This record gives sequence, C-alpha cells and structure tokens, in this order.
Amino acid sequence: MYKEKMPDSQANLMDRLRERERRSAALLSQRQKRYQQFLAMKMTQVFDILFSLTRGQPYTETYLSSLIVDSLQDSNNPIGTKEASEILAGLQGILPMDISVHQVDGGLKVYRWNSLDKNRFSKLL
Amino acid sequence: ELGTSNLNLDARNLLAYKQTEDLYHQLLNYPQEVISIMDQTIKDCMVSLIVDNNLDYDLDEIETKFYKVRPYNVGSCKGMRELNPNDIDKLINLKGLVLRSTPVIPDMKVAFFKCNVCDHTMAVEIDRGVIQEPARCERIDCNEPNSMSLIHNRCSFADKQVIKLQETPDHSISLCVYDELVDSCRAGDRIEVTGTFRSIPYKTYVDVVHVKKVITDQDLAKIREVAAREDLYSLLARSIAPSIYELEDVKKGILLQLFGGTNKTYRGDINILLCGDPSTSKSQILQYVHKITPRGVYTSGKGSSAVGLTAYITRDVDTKQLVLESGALVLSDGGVCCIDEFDKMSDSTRSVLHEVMEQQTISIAKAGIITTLNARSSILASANPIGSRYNPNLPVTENIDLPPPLLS
Amino acid sequence: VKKVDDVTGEKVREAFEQFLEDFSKVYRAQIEFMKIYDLNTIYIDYQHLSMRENGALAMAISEQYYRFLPFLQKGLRRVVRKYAPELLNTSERVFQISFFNLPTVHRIRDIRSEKIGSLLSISGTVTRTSEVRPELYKASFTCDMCRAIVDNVEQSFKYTEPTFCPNPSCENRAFWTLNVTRSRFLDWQKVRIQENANEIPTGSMPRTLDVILRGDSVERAKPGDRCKFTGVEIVVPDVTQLGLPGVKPSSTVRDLTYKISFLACHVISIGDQEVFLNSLSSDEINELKEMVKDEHIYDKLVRSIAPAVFGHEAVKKGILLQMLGGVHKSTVEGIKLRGDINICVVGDPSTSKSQFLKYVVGFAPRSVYTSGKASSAAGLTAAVVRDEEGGDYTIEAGALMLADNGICCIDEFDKMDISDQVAIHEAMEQQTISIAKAGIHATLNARTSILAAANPVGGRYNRKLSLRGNLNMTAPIMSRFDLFFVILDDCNEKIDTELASHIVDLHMKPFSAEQLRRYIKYARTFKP
Amino acid sequence: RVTLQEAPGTVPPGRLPRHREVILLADLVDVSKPGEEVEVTGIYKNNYDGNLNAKNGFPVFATIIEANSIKRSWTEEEEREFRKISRDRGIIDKIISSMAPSIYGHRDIKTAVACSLFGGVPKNVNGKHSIRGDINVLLLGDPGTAKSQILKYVEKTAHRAVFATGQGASAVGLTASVRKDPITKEWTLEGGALVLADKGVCLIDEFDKMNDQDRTSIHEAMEQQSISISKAGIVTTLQARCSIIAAANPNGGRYNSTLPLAQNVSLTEPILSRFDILCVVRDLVDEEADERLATFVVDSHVRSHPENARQRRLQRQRKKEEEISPIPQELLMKYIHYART
Ligand SMILES: Nc1ncnc2c1ncn2[C@@H]1O[C@H](COP(=O)(O)OP(=O)(O)O)[C@@H](O)[C@H]1O
Ligand SMILES: Nc1ncnc2c1ncn2[C@@H]1O[C@H](COP(=O)(O)OP(=O)(O)O)[C@@H](O)[C@H]1O
Ligand SMILES: Nc1ncnc2c1ncn2[C@@H]1O[C@H](COP(=O)(O)OP(=O)(O)O)[C@@H](O)[C@H]1O
Ligand SMILES: [Zn+2]
Ligand SMILES: [Zn+2]
Repeated sequence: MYKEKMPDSQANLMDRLRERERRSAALLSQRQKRYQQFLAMKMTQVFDILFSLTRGQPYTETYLSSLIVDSLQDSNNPIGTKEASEILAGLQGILPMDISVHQVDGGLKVYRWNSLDKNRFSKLL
Repeated sequence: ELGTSNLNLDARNLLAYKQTEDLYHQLLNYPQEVISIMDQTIKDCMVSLIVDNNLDYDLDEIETKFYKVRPYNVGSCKGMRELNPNDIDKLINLKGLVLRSTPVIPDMKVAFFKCNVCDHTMAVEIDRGVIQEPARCERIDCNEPNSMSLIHNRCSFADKQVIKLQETPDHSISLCVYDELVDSCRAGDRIEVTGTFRSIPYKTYVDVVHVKKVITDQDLAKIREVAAREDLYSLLARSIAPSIYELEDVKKGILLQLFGGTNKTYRGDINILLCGDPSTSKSQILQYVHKITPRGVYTSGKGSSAVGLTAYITRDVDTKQLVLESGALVLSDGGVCCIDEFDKMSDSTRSVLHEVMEQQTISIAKAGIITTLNARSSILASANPIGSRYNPNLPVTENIDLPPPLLS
Repeated sequence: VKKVDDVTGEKVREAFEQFLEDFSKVYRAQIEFMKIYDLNTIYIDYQHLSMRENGALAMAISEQYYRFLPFLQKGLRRVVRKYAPELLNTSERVFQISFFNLPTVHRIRDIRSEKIGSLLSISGTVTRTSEVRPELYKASFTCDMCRAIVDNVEQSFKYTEPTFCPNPSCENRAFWTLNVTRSRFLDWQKVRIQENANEIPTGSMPRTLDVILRGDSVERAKPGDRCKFTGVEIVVPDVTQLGLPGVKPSSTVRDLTYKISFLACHVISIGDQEVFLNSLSSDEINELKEMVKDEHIYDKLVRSIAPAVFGHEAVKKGILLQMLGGVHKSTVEGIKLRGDINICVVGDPSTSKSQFLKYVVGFAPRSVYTSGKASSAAGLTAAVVRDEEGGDYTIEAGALMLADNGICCIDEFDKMDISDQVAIHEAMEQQTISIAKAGIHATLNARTSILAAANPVGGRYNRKLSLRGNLNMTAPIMSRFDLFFVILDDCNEKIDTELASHIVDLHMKPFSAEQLRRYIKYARTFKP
Repeated sequence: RVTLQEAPGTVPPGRLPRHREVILLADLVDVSKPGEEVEVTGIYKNNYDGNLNAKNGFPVFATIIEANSIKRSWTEEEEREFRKISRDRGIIDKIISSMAPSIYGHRDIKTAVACSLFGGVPKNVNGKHSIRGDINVLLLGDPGTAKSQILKYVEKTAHRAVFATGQGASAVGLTASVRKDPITKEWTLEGGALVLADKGVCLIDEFDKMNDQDRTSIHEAMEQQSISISKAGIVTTLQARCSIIAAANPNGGRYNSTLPLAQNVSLTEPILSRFDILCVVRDLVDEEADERLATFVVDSHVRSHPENARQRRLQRQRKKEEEISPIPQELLMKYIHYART
C-alpha cells in the first residue's frame, strides 16, 4: 500500500542507486553461475539415459538432445533443448577420459561411451 | 577414422574412369556379389590399414562386425516403363518423390529353439528365407523327436520398411528399405534411387541399395555476359515473352515472382494479382508461365475446391497413421503455381489462403484427424474486374471482388 | 535326466536375492506391507535396482529383461516364503513385479527391432482403451486316459497343452482336461496410445501403437491422458502383412508374420505446495525462486510472452493470466466452480494475432491449434466412432479433449459456423462434455481454456460505428469470455516508424522461454 | 442373458458406464425389463473360452455373473426422524429454502425445482386413463443467471438423473438405439437417456440450440412418459417416466421485455405446452439487487473454497450446511425418496 510515506533521505539517494547499479553486475554473474551449477548438476540424472539403453554408436548430438528433452526431465522441472545441447556438450568436458567427440562435417556425432563409475566425478563441480 | 559401419561410394567415379564403366556393364546383372566381396574387402582394408600399416590399433570391434558399401551416383538406366523382364534383378538408377512410409516391420534373421523336455537351446539362422525345424534334441542323452520348440521373443529381427515413391522415369513405385535405411526417408523427401528393379513370383518394386536426399564453365561465361550487359532488365523484358508486347513492369513483376526472395527462419513467396481489363493477354502469359518455370501446377479458381487445393486426409488400416492425398496447392510445394479465375474461387477455398499466405501451413481438425501440413508455394493470380470492364468512376478497392483481408 | 541350467540366470538370481536382503530393508517392509494389506504386486525403482554392482546388475537385467524374468520371480518368491509365507496362501502362489522410474523415455517415433526384449519406458497420449479381462497366466490340466493331474502349465503368449502324461504308465498326449479351479488367472487390458503432438513436426503425421496392461496396473489409463508406461517390447503375430512386396520367409508350409507391440507393467500419468517443493534440489529451488520472490516479476513476465510480436501489451497480460487459470472449487452443496479463463481477441487483418496463437501452441505444455473453417463440432468436442474388438461405439478425443488441463487455440473465430460454435459452450463454462448419441451416455472432463482470434464483420474496423455493431458475436458467447480485446491501428507516424523498424529486423536478424514453464509448474499450485 | 449397467447417478466423474453380463437360469428369466433397477446375488465365474486366445494377444477370457436370486425398506430410526421434521410448522418454506442454497434469489424458480423433485401423483385414473405425475420445468432467461448450474444440482439431488446437452445429443441417442445380438444375431434395442431416467429426471441444457429433429423426439416423452419406436422390425414401446428440466436462451441472446414470450424464443406453442412451469429470468440492473446478490456470491466462493478425522471433518461440512440450509442435505435426499415412495 502507501507504505513509502516518509523516507526523507538526504542527497544519498544518488548513492542509493550506486548500490543498485554497481553491484548488479556481480549478481548477474552469480545468476549465470547458478545456471552453470543448475546444468552441471542435471547431468548426474542424464547419463543414466545413455548408460541404460544405448550401446550402438550412430547417434548424432541432434537426436540425443531431442531425447534429453521429452524424457525423464519432462517432469516437475522441464529442461530446454538448447540447455540439453549444453548438458550433452558438458559431458565431454567434465569427462574427457571416456568421451571424445569431434565435428564431422556439420554438427556433432556421439559414440558408445566406455563408461565408469557414473557419478564419482561430480566432485569437480 | 570413422566409427561408421558402411561407405556411400562416390559412384560417379565409375563413369569418370575407363575400366570402371566396363565393370558397370559387367556388374549390371551381378551387383550383390561384388558388394559382398567389398564388405570383406572393406574389413580387410581396415585391418590392413590399422595393424598391417601399423597406423592404428583399435581393430577388435571392426574385425568382428560386418560392413557394407553403397554406390550412389551410378549412371541411370533407360527409365522404369522401358525396362524388360530380363532387366529384372539388374542394377538401376531412378528418381522420384517420397509420399508415404510404413511403420517398422521386423523380419526373422535368427531362430531360437529350446528343447521342451530338457531345456537345451539351439541357435538356428535363416538362409534364403527358409526356416529349418530341428527334428530331435541334439543332446546325447535327450533325443526326443520334435522336442524342439520356438520362443518368439528370444529371436533376433531386422527392420523392414516400405516407403512409397512417386517415380518420374529418366508413375509411383512402392520402394523397399532395410536395416539403417528405414525411417531415413520420410514423407515429402526429394529422392534419387540407386537400387534393384524387382518383380518376383510380380509386383513392381525396388530393393533400394542407396538413396539420395536431394552445366559447364562456358555456361558461366554465358551467364556473366548477360549479367554484365547494361540492358539486362531491358533484355529480359524483351526476351521473356515474345508474344506479349511491351508491359515492362508486368515483365518485371512475374519475373521477380520466379526469382523469389530469400528464405529464412520468413519466406520469399511473392504473389501477384492481375487486375487487368478482361481482354489483355494474361491467360496467354500464365499459360506460358506454367511451361517456362520449373515444373509447377496450373490451376483455375473456378475449377478448384478446398479439397482440390489442399488435400484429402484419411487413416489407413495397414499403416496405422495418417495418409495424405495431395491437392493442387500442396503439389506445388517449393515451386510456383498459377491460379486463374481467382475472383471465382469459393469462399471456403478462399479461407484456406489466409493461413497459406501467412504461415504457408494448413491446419486441419476434423473427425478423427488433427494435423497440420505445409504448402510453401508461390501464387500467380489473375482476376477480371467486377462487371464487363474496369470502371474507374468507382474506387479501385470497389472494382475488385476481394475482401480487404485477402486483398491486402 | 538333468535339464540345462542357465549359469547367467543363476548368477543374476543370486545377486537378486542378495540385493533384496541388503538394500536399505525397505523392500522387505514393503513385502510385509503387502502381507498386511493383501497386495499382489511389488514395485521396484529402477534407480534403486541400478545402485548395486555400479548398476551392472540392472544393465544385464535391462537389455535382456524378457529372458531373465523367471529368475527374479524365483528370487523374490523364495524370499516371501522366508519372511511372509501367508502370501503363498489362498482362501496359489500369484506374484508380480512392476518396475518404474526409468531414465530414458523413448518415443513412438523411435521404435527399433533392436529394442525387442529390452526394458524401456515410453510416453504417449491415450486414444482408446479396452475393457479389463482375465488372462490365463498359469493353467493346469488333468489327464484323459488316466486321471493324473498336471500342474504349473504355463501359457507363454499362446495356448499350450501339456506335451506328455508325466507317468510312464499312461500314453496320453494332445488330449487334456482343463482345470478352472486349481488354475490361476490375472487381469489384462489393452491401451491404444498415440504419439504426442509436440513430437511430430509440421506436415508429419502421428504414429499409433497398442500397449498391453496386466495386473493391478489396469484401468489406470483414461482417454485423453498423457500416460507413461514401463515394460518390455514383445512381438506378436500379425495378419495384415499379406500382399506386401518383397520375399517373405516361410517355415517348413507355415507363416511367420510379426508386428511390434509393447508390454507395460507400470502405469503413471503426468500431472500441495510442500509435495511439489521437496521433489526439486536446492539449485532447482533457487532457480524457480528467483522468478517468484522478486518485486517486479508480474511486470517482467508480461514482457516475456511472444517477444517477436511488437506492442499489444494488453494481450500479453491477458494470455499470461489465462495461462494461470483460477482455483477450481466444489460447493458444500455439490456444485463445482470453473477455474479456467476464456479469452477472445479481435483486430484488423494487419494486426498480428495469429502469431499469438502460434506462440501459445508452441509454448504451452498441452495445446492444440486449429482454424475456424477447418474445424467442426465433432472434431472439436468428441468423436463417436465404432470400436474394434466389438460391435459397440467408443469415444475418440476431439480437439477440446486433447490438451485437457491446457489451452486450446482457434484461429479466425468469426469464420466458424454458429451451429458448430454452439458445441464449445458447455466446455467453456462447465468444463465438461455431455454426450447422448447411439449407446454412449458418459460425461467427459473438458477443463480447457479456449483462446480465439477473429476479425470484424467488415474486414476493417468500421470506426464510424461503435463496438456494439462491428462484431457478429452474439450476447451468450461474448458473456463467457472473461477477457475481450479489440485492438485497432492508426496512421500515427511515431508508432509506424518504430513498428516498421523492428518488423524489418525480423527479416534482417528478462526471463527465457524455458523459464516460464518452470515458473508456471509451480504457480499453478497456490490456491488463494 | 441380461446386461447390468451402473446407476446413472453413480458413474464416477469422467468415465464411460461400466457394465457386466448376468446369466439368468432356472425360471429367473423375465424378472426385470429395460429401465428397471435391480439388485442381484450370484456367482462370479469365467466362461469365455474360445478364439479370444488367438484373435487377441495371449490367452484371455471374459467374466460373467450366474445369478441365483434377484430383487428389484426403511428402518424405524429413519421414519421416526422424518416425522420430527414433518410436524414442524410451515415445512414448505424449509424445503424451498434448501433447494441449492448456494444460489441467491430466484425463489419463484427454486420452488419449481422443489416441486419437480417431489413430483405429483401419476394418477392412472380407473386404469383406462392415464395422466403424468412429474412436473416439467423450463428455465429461460439471459446469460449469467444460473439456468444451467441448477441442472447441475438436480443431477446430484434426485435419485436418478440423466444429463444431456442440446447439440451434443442425437435423436437416436435419447430415445432408443438399434443393435444386433452378438449371440443370437437378432435385432435388439438399447435404451437411451430417457429410458435410463425412468422414475427419475431428465436434464437438458441449451434446449433451444439443438437441431429441430433432435428436439422433436422429446414430444412423446413429456406427455406419454414412453418411447415409441419402429425400426428394423422392432415395434414396441418403453417406459420413460421422467420429468424434464430444460434450460434455453432467447433469440439474440438477450430477452426483449417489450415483446411476448412466444416471440422471444424460436420454440412454439406445442413445445411450450408440454411444460408446467416456465421461469422467465430478467437480468435487469439495480444497485440494491446487485449488492444483495454479489455479497451472497462473494461469500459462496469463501465457503466452497477448500479451508477420528473423518468425524471431525464431517462435522465441519454439516456445520456449513447449517449456515446456509435449514435441512441437512443428506436427509433431504432421503426425505424426497421417502415422500416419493
Ligand atoms: N497485348 C496482347 N498481346 C498479345 N495478344 C493479345 C494482347 N491483348 C489481347 N490479345 C489476344 O486477345 C485474346 C484474349 O486472350 P486473353 O486476354 O489472354 O484472355 P481472355 O480471353 O480471358 O481475355 C488472346 O487470344 C490474345 O492473343
Ligand atoms: N507487432 C508486430 N510484430 C511483429 N510482426 C507483426 C506485428 N504486427 C503485424 N506483424 C506482421 O504482419 C502480419 C499480420 O498478419 P496477421 O494479422 O497475423 O494475419 P491474420 O489476420 O490471418 O492472422 C504478420 O505476418 C506479422 O508478421
Ligand atoms: N442467482 C445466482 N446466484 C448465484 N450465482 C449465480 C446466480 N446466477 C448466476 N450465477 C453464477 O453465474 C454462472 C452461471 O452459469 P450458467 O448456469 O451456465 O449460466 P446460464 O444461465 O447462461 O446457463 C454460475 O457459475 C453461477 O455461479
Ligand atoms: Zn533335449
Ligand atoms: Zn495319463
């Protein structure tokens, strides 16, 4: 309601918006960092899809990212297609030992994972 | 380097070399044998390049597995209807448009038999489409005759799919695909066929071996000469329609329709209305346009309907998914269509154009069917004025029998 | 006479029983729970199965599930005699296992013959269902020559008489008497699911599949629902393969036709604050929180509806409110109150309104797009179609039944016939469909928020007249629309210069579109 | 062989009517006829053995009930409790005030609902003459006057109620349908909405907007309480004793108070003649009328909104019934049933 009746501040109101302005950059980076943590944690419940029912290796990343979505993530917390690409692209980076994907002519192709202890490497987060 | 299981051989190299063409004529009646030899050759070539050349060491999966080879640009034959009973089982090359796809149909490759009295299991594989039932259990002790039983869901199967193609010889032919070639061809795909013409005791079909999903430098010199000359636009108008005199802007108009804009994802399907007097050669144009342009469809608004333009869609018992009978408008997908008598088109049919000229799609939701299509095309429209002649004493928007939503 | 032993199966069952005795013993508490409540089927989470031997136990169980099933059945039903023998009693040893919570959710688009015999989970919209029936899970026979009895006569996917009389003193074969009391039967149901609308690209067509349900998992499938199944793929003989091209194998003559089907053992349907909150991690919680606990979120989200469309800031509020429909209430008297919101939009043929419908149908969790002239009464509400496996009719989900608990979109509303505009009326307010046509008398849930677009009667807005005369929509339909917008265009230079500036940018080229669905999946819970 | 179907008021929300098959043997035949409601005791057995094992995947059967005895009833605690309320002075205004209490006003309409639920006496005068007993009601008026939600209340209150919608109902689907027997291959008839509602009520919404032919078949039911059919060699008449409550809209969607009713609607004198009570509704504007109605509705959404646990919460529900109704609703349903019997 009409709560802001008497905030009779001095000329510090200019300094008031410095706090609004000068600190907003760090919070935006933190929100960016949270999404990275948001993505870097979802991959834990993603590689179980790969480990469970795919052992042949004709799959390109376009098909798999279209199956990261419309999948177990199609739940109380859906995920985006471009995020799914970021999810699948992060797997090689976080696990270089078992995944080595290279550009073929256009796009990426995904091969049969060698696989290990599926989630012990999450300590890198 | 590739983790693939096959190679799409650049078969145009066969006509680019002398001895290969001689092989082609020899291979015209025996394509299977060489491909089977090439499979072992590919594995041997892999093994020789990996470990014999000592350039690699990952060989285990390749050595055990099986490969294939697919020539894709072999010289075309004399067309479909020109083939002969002896041309059956010969390698051919054809082209066409895919219309419909059947669902995944598995076929037997390995049969799993278990002895019903002693649980012994045998692995039986089919050769040349023959199932051989074991007569007795192979164990030394258990030898009961006819004891072997078949378990349906312990066998091994391979994908078999029937894809329907509208073939234009160098009529529609029902193609066939197997293994990884299934579901690689989907409705509306532009297709060139490299396979085997087949008719067996007799229906005409092609066992597709490979499928293709799709001039001189002197011509480039010829193009640049017209491209460089200053009378380019003047020459084009002077040369496009010899029968039609002058009409510089009309020459520029329809020509820009054929050039079209750029397509981004926003299409360049330019559409034109000829509001001319009902005696100026405009049918003489659009009849001529239908021929000169890359092959489209000639339609009349008076003689067309919403079903006639769009489609008739129904279910199929065998395929268990929707099938389409393409109308006039859909058949012009990606090309140019001419709609004469546009002023005489039925109101229900005219309602279709609204979504066509805004999204190039058509959405249908009727009894048992709910789906959307795509009909990206260019429209050339000619319309006589209201009455026997144009009446400039009335506003132009009143001389045209089209609503503002459609006229805009 | 010793029969062949499956050493891999014995290893699996030994690992199976060891897993049962060690998992913490919540599953044994469930076993005791079944004995207390007289239950038939035990349920096991796949991720619980996949956290032993680094999940390698699940992998062997998964890819060859149909083979290894009896070993797990023996593995458990030995344990039940170890700790709950009363479940073996009758007034006999019926026992079932139903897995769930698979990581992968394959589409009807993605059926391959390689998947036959493996464990997989799929999701598809239901179109028809069958009535429940008993299935002869295990039978027993008594001899005809002598009067010996044969028990545990399993019927694996076919009728199968015993192949011999066990006593050598008798020679009976292919002549048996079927017991109907010592024998056992189990529930059975067929579900005809359909590929989801969001799976099939434009121009492509939806695939169809038939799914089998057995056990207590039956009847948890209702038409129009987005169900989710878990089970294994199994092929069954087919009769429509005749006449196809290509060489067909033969048995020797006997035929060997097949068609693909999927067998499901578990059923669940995709959809109270604290129930929802605990299902998300802190990072998920914080990400969803940043869209709720910010002082300007209602201002922000309006500007995040169809960002390509310029202006029309009122419709961006209206649709956003329609996307968060109000609280459904039931009277203490028994009457129910609507919670969903209907919206209509009218503008000149230049004002982009179809773009809003395209955005809604491309963004909403469940949504259907249709056109005025193309649609019809039966296609919108309900389809009376003759059903298979019987001579009686069965409903087929119309446009409104699809995307139930969602948003339904209709374009060019003024072009619709009055006689087939009438059929939407009951669904707009009572959120139900009433049918009395040829032996069908049910009332169907139709909780849908109708969104419509239309143009004035004169094409352009006749600005000489008033709002009363430019619309052909009668009083009843106008009253039902909670919001009603008429947007107009003028020759204001300051607006057209900006309008032309950015529409060209389309051809030149706050919260993300994925964020809005995450927010809405939380907001829909509050009931002020 | 006789088919039993769930009672019309007992079908769970959003499902087709579940139904089974019953086997009548040994002089148990002809105990019931279409439209009758019966209770039967029998043996639950399976007998469908045949091509079902192969024509459908895997061996399955179907279930039947072999009927042993069948019956087509009040304790003292009920009747003795009724007579306490019965002796209350001026009971008529108590019942009327309890007709859908969460709707403000419309008392001269609620009385029509109250009178139709109790019905009259179906006087079969001297046998040779017959007169219908149930009261027919037509609700007509402007949108936003709860002409439909009342019909969503009569369904939940009357013993047997069948609900229908104008354009969603067909002539065959209301009166009767034609089928072929799956066992004897003979022409058989199946009852419709009116046949189901025998000794009950039929509720039609948007009565005007349906096509003329669908509206035409109603004529016989509203006076004869029967369905007469002649199709595919079937010549018979069924029992359709049910009151009809119909909601409609005037021509143009608004009621023209300056014109007669016969001119305000697309119907005609015949169709209007079969009705007993017509409830014309005007949505006229007035601040005092609006303040009373709005302050009632705004409180209705306060209470209908959510917020020995069984006993404690059941106490809360009847507490709110006392807030708005002089009669507990469960008793009133029984009280109507007792009065009708
Ligand atoms: N400018 C022109 N150039 C060539 N032919 C013309 C011209 N104007 C009229 N004609 C002739 O007049 C006849 C009328 O044909 P056209 O105008 O194309 O269609 P319509 O008969 O419907 O008016 C044609 O045969 C055409 O040859
Ligand atoms: N505010 C806007 N932002 C972006 N594009 C617009 C806007 N207004 C109009 N347009 C463009 O103008 C066209 C208007 O067509 P539309 O009004 O959707 O036709 P219809 O009446 O058939 O729905 C659209 O294709 C759209 O691209
Ligand atoms: N007299 C009233 N008292 C309380 N609520 C009412 C009244 N009249 C109308 N309403 C409200 O308006 C809505 C009318 O719905 P409906 O019965 O479909 O209207 P119609 O009369 O057009 O059939 C109901 O949801 C109801 O809550
Ligand atoms: Zn043996
Ligand atoms: Zn015997």
